[PDB]
Amino acid sequence: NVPHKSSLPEGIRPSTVLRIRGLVPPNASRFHVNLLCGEEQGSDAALHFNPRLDTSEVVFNSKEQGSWGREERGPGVPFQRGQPFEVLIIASDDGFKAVVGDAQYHHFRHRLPLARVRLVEVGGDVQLDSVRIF
Amino acid sequence: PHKSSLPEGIRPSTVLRIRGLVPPNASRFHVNLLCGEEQGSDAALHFNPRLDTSEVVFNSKEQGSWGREERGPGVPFQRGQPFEVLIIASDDGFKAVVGDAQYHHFRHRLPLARVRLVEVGGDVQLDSVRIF
Repeated sequence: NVPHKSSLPEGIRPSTVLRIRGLVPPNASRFHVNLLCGEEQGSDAALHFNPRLDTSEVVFNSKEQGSWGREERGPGVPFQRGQPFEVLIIASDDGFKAVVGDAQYHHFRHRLPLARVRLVEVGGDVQLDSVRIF
Repeated sequence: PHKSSLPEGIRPSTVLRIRGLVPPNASRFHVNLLCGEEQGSDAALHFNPRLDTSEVVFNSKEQGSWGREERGPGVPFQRGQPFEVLIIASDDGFKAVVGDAQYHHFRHRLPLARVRLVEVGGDVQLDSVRIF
């Protein structure tokens, strides 16, 4: 399953929807969904979606030229060890809408131009069902 | 006969998630994006899967009259089986997603800023409708 990579050579425009489905395994610690600007190592991360079950948090951040931005946090962790999940990452002109389950979870304002995203990466302690880009 | 009101309309990058299942002896159902609460109001999108004819019709009703019909490949709705529909609004049009693949791209004919209501009716058992 992981590390899972979906290459977007043409990039993603606004109104693109990332649908991520999978299971949070028993004893999971944390996993991540990255929107990177390239296939190379250390590429700029327009979005770092990092649910942390060991600390019961979800961290949002970006990375530009090796430096991490300031972390944002959503209301609690909407994931459970031993439970499946469905995440929507909806890219708008203003930013990324993160939907978990049946409710909007957090809006991450754009820190990098959306037109730079060219890679979706899923890693960490997660057993992926499917990654689909609409 | 389910309706969902939208007072401030829908901006681009709006997602409409529809979940449900078609009855075993069902023919056709629809999802409409109307321009107001009034009856017979203009429709920016008409999403009408046709199971008896094995087709899916896209159209728009303007000034009371229907426009030129568009049709998607085949029908991704099997009788007696559940489904999940996404209608994604962009600057260019509506991306209709069925299942795990994009089914059709309906380019805007009416201004998106006019959509004020989402109505789902016909031969469909509606389980949940969410707007993100």
